[PDB]
Amino acid sequence: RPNRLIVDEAINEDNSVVSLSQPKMDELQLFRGDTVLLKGKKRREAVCIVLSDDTCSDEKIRMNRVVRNNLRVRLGDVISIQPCPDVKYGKRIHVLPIDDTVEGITGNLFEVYLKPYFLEAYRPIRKGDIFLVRGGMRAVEFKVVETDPSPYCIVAPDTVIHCEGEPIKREDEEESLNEVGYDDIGGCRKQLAQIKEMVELPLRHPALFKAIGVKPPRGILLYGPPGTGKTLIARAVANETGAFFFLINGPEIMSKLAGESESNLRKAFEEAEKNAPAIIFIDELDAIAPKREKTHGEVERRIVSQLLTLMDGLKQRAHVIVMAATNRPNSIDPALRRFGRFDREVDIGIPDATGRLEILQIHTKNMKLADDVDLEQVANETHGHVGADLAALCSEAALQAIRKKMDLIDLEDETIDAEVMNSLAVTMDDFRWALSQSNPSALRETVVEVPQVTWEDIGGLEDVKRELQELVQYPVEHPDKFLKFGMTPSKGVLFYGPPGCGKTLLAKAIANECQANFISIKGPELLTMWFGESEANVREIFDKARQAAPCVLFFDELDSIAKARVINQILTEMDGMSTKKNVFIIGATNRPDIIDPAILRPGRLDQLIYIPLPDEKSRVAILKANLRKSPVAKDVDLEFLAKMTNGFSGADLTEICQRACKLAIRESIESEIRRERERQTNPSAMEVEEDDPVPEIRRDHFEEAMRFARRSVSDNDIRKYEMFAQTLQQSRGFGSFRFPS
Amino acid sequence: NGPEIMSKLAGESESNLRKAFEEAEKNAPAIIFIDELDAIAPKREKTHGEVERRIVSQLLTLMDGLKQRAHVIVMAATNRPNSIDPALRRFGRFDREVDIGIPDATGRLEILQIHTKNMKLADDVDLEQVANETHGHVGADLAALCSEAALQAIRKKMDLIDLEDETIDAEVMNSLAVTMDDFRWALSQSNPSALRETVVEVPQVTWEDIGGLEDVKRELQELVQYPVEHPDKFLKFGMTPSKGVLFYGPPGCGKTLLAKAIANECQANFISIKGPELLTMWFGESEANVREIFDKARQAAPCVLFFDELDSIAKARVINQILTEMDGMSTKKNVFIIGATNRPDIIDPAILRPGRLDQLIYIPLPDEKSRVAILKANLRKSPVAKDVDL
Amino acid sequence: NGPEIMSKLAGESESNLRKAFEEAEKNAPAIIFIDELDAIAPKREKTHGEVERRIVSQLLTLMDGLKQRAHVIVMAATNRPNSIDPALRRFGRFDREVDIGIPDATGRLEILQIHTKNMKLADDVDLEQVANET
Repeated sequence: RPNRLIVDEAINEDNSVVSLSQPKMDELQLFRGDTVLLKGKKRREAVCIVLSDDTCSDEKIRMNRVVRNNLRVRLGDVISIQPCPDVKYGKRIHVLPIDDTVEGITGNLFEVYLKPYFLEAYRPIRKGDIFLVRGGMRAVEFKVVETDPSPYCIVAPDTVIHCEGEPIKREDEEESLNEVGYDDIGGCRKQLAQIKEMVELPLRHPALFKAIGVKPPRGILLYGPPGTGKTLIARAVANETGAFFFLINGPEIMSKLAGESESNLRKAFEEAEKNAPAIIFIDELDAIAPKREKTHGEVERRIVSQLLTLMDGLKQRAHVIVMAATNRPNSIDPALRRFGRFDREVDIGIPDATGRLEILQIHTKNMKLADDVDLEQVANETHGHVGADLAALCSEAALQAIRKKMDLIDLEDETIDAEVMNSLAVTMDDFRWALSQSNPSALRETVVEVPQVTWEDIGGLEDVKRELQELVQYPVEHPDKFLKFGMTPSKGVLFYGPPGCGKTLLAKAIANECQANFISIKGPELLTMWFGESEANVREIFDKARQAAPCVLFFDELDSIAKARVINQILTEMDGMSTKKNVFIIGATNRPDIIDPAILRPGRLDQLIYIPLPDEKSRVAILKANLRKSPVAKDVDLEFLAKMTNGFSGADLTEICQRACKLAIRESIESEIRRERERQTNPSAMEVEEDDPVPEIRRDHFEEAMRFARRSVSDNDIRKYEMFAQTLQQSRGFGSFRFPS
Repeated sequence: NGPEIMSKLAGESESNLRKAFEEAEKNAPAIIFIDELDAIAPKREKTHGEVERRIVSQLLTLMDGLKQRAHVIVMAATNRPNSIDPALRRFGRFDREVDIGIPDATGRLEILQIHTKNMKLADDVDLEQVANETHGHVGADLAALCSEAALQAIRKKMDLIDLEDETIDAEVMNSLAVTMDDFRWALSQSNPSALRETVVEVPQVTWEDIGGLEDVKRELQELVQYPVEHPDKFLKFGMTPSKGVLFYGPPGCGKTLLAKAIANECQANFISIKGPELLTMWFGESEANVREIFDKARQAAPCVLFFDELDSIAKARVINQILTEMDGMSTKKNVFIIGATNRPDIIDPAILRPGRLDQLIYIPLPDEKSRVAILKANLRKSPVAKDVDL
Repeated sequence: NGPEIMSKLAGESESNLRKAFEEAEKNAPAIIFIDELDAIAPKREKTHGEVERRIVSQLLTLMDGLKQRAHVIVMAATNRPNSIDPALRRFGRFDREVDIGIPDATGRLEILQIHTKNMKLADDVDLEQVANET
């Protein structure tokens, strides 16, 4: 579609002028004296007269700076140009000096800055246009805020003046830059795409959506842990299109008196239908509508009923949707989770590591940075922070970088010199100081992301890998062929084996191969439910996984609650879970005989995969996996470590590499305690050649650390699990028969 | 409306209810409907303030102040009929009670036939296919399912319906029809169903799903078929019927698949509560929470409520409540209680006392002419080569 | 003061808090101090009436309605930081938290050096002796 063109630099000084190309004249049919609208970023536009020149390229417009800034476009971004035949003369655009280069002149300046500048051009000026006028070494920009014609105006010199107000400072610009775009959000990208598909496609097209018969959503809960900018995503979804925003703050409508708060909610809902198809956002919905237990007085119940009535009294013709944001979607009064009021529900949870990059890219935008700083390094580090925690992290790093310069920035420096204000950049160890020493993270809860441990982290075990492929890979990667002959899929296996053979490290591997989501609740997170008698508190971790349907929720030592229940609730939700969703439940254990036989009943956990001790071609993979970080000398052999440690568990040779690491750190601090202990310390023959005694683990560090190796599992327990494998059937019967001819 | 008369101020809501009742006698023999009655009349535990009790008393007075000459009836709709203030479940106020429960599979067809009325459909779409699929949705869930299928069909065409197409061309507005895999996408990948509770419908497993066992079949005919299909001949010589047997046998010999078969033959209704749904009552000490599943079955009187591994609550109670309602249940209703177990010796001997569970039918392992029927039953879906012998 | 704004009548205490916050922006970049915050904002269990919840919501709104251009910070002081309504421990309202705990022995010296400033002392008195003691 020949509408959008790239923008490059210009030479000319004339203003409200856009450059079109001369080889393409007959498609547009507009001559020189026609007014046009120019589409810019973040849904803000400007108007111009055209210039037809040859100095522009074929797809590139040469335009001046102030309308490049009113469209908010920079080098590479692509803008649109369109004709607008509604050009007309107007009365009293409201100019206002928004610059500090007025130099304290007041009164009528408009006889030398306005009237000779606008004429003999038919200058089109839109509301919010930021054109400047320079006169007498005074570059004052006149941003109009009140235009009686619509949308733009042509200034007449016969227009009477109205300029009694006072020129103001940069705050009116600061309440217009927070008409934010999609770029100001990270860490919730897939959910932003989902909520965009839920909201904007009704909002941008309200005609064919009602004409087809698809229902617009009437309520979207933005639930999730606090501080991740749940209101910022509502302002983003609003201001990216022609949507009106309205922010019903939570406790602000509870701060009012009795009876008047219902009038506040009625005014808030009436101002939605006053404006366009709009969007109202009610943050902290639990403060005005908690669960019915925490409703002591009657005024909260009256306000909750008023909100329910105002929600149900909506129209399909109103085209206004409502959003809210709590922490956990069981913490709302469940009367308003019914149909027609709040049906859809999206989880802007905690961001993952790759989503944690851009959320501090947007916070380190306006700061000077060093070279040693690596945002990927702090990305894979701090796995458990939220976006406001990262803002506090950046703020504390800035304070640490200021604090390390206060030895020469003294208090006697009253008028502060601007040398530090353009020559200070935060470096890497300041980030490490602000991250490790300070900022306790505000996060404990479950996490949902794909894992990253590949299949070559535990090599071998090809039978277990092939079985897990047939049980997890195929009902996701090939859903149609399962309905060819209609075999219903299974719903999860039960791993069992000795402690520390890579049970969890294998259960994450199929999630990493399928690119499926993965939660992980453990034993201690399990039995704290029934130590506190929260037996009916697994429904939320089940439908958390159902919210991210390609998932594998992984229990861990689920026989630990059989130390004598919550098995009965974990079973009734396993049966209540439908099978079309591909969520699988793989649990692991260490004593598979103490487990409840009802959970091994066919229908909920059928297969019993036995993870043995790691074999020869696997222990070379585990030693090649734990040695990813630490450098190893090339003469250090690991294949010789394979056929020397036969019956060692996987959790045991992860210790002997931590033992050889600990021994090499002992040799390094041993060297650094005698390097500075120089007697007859001559300043001559300086340390331009460093010692560097142990830049990697040597062979004798391994040969000394190997002498403290110890097998954790005995021979009596591997013999116990083999006896459990034969207590299990594994074709306990005939075998090797054939069919008659 | 329910919360709309609770959104008003104090005292004026009683005037709203008085205006609402007076406008009934203003017009013809009429019908007033009060949705979400629990919001204005919850159980007496959840009445903290006094204004709710005044409104509840006002509703009770306006209900009892009706006339037989007024010819106006009142309706209300809650979720569960124990969640109302039981003062207004008395006589003269709310006597009758009907259960518009979750629809079955054959009732699920027309409820999306009415939702796909104004849409263009393809040929690969089969409403019977989505009918026997999604057994646990409600009608608003199916409206959301149809809406999400329409959104999926729009979303698969946005590669050529671009944002630069400002004035939208009407070509898609008369040439787009949702097809089968869009319904499968909206059903399987999305729409978590808003339903867990019990279900009431006739089953569909016939008698040839477990062939043979003719002695057990003949006994179940004499114990279930005859007090329904021939109620008058039982009063000829006046033998009182029994009230249910106790199946017992090895795990997985088609106990439940047999207990559904007599329900399918009698065309009687069938609920099914299981072991884990049983012992979660007394893990939470909800021992007096079986009255509702008994009179749920009494609401659908030709029914066979089927327990399953009812010795699982004998892992050490709710047996005492399940017994006192079994004795309290009248015998003119033909509701039978057939329970199954795997360890019939650990069971409580009070439940085998003659009067509540008398017969003890022993389901053995399936014999020769039955295993051919089970392999001819599990192979209904998947195609099998003709040279494969069963 | 904490209980002083709870000693007022209903409705007028919110006007007291609004006056207190408005007098901050009346003056310079300032600092308001609310001692005994649990008396006006306890945990949600110990909120029987509705007036405490209205006052807590008023404080939350006045806290969130601040500006980066106002340059006024707020301080509070309770005994244990679980004894406050955890709605106001969120981000943007009360993020940082410092522990002025019990002083140690070497910190116990100067805290009675400032109390024995205006008294005549003998020679046998040893403040280090009462420092490592008590």
